Amino acid sequence: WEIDPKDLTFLKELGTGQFGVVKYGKWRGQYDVAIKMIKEGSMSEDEFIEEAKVMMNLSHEKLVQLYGVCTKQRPIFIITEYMANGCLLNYLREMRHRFQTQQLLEMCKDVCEAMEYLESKQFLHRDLAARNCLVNDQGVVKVSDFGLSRYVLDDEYTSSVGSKFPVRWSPPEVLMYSKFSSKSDIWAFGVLMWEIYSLGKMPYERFTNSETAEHIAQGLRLYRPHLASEKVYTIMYSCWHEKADERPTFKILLSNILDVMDEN
Ligand SMILES: Cc1c(NC(=O)c2ccc(C(C)(C)C)cc2)cccc1-c1cc(Nc2ccc(C(=O)N3CCOCC3)cn2)c(=O)n(C)c1
Repeated sequence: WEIDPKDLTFLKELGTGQFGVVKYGKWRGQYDVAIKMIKEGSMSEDEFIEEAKVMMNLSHEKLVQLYGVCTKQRPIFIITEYMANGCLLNYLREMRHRFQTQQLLEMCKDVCEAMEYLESKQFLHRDLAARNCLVNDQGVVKVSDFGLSRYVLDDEYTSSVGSKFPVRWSPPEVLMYSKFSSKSDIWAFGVLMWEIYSLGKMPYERFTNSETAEHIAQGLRLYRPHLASEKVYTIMYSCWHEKADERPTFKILLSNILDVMDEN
């Protein structure tokens, strides 16, 4: 979907991300959207454009939809669904004292439903984390910016020893071999569950990235957050099997989460 930029009305600055400035606006004066203005040199643009239709056809209630692109111009735009409460990481930290544990589990279910859909399309997120989930005006969590890490032009992000690489969300086979798969998204989802139940703490805080890599390679795992029941912790821990083929699928994880909800 090539969106006509004449149909976009820019309204507010939303800050800066890995591709530069993002704005809040409207499409045809009615629909709320976010507009990424892709900073020159920040993205493998020809590669993204050549391959972008698959990402737009990803359609699920728990994904932040990629509505379309503007490519007849410089800089190019990526137009997405707008989420009024911003990223999950900040939402957890700002509302820390108000969450009931049932709401935390509901957040995990939201993300797991999105990831099961992506899994069913054999589409990898590659940077799943609370910072890359967003929250709408009714508290629904949705997964954002799935697949875009592949187009980043930034050595500090693409190198596993770079300061921006998502080391704390990465399984050993990503850290050692750059082997991304459905099972590396599974690992990251476990860390995301830990972020949710810790109410937005940094995983492996006070460890550097390389200390984190060193110690998870030797079997160090994140502790059980106080608000996670043992059943919940068993689910997130199952995502962190050293061997990728011993990790569940998102279909299994979703069944596990629903069973806890039913038992609750
Ligand atoms: C998403 C985003 C970015 N990252 C990126 O592009 C980006 C690019 C690439 C990657 C990888 C390739 C590395 C994976 C990751 C991220 C940067 C900047 C913006 C947004 C953003 C904010 C929204 N939404 C709101 C809404 C409200 C507020 C807010 O200020 N508050 C919330 C309520 O309480 C008061 C304060 C803030 N953001 C919203 O909907 N989308 C769709 C988007």
